[PDB]
Amino acid sequence: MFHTRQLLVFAHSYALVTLIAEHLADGALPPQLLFHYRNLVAVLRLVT
Amino acid sequence: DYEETLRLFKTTVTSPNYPELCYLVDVLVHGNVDAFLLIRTFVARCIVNMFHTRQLLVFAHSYALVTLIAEHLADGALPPQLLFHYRNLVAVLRLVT
Repeated sequence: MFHTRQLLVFAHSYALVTLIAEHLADGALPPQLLFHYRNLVAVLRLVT
Repeated sequence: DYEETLRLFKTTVTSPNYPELCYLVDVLVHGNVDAFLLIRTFVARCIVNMFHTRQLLVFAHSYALVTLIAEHLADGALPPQLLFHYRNLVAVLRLVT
């Protein structure tokens, strides 16, 4: 989806974003795609 | 100017996906020079793979490993940019002292 439509998906839900940031970091995704979700979690931490 | 290296360092140490065996190698070497020298190729492959697949440089959590990488792993055997990041860590240490 990122390659084709230039948008990251599963961003509509907290649970999927957190799970992707945690469990999908060992590889799989290119590092930038992971870093976007990681930055979203970081934004939540900053607001906290 | 060392801001780039410090930003990479902060990214690494804050990252929750820091690989575990970095702790294992660190606790196994004790910072013993001969022990590290035995495991050169392993740690070099680790740092290169972890940098390419993840935006972080490993073994940054340990002073002994950082200094050993900066000193011994400089004679080729590693892409220059990562070696310079470790050099900049050591140079920051010298500047603050």
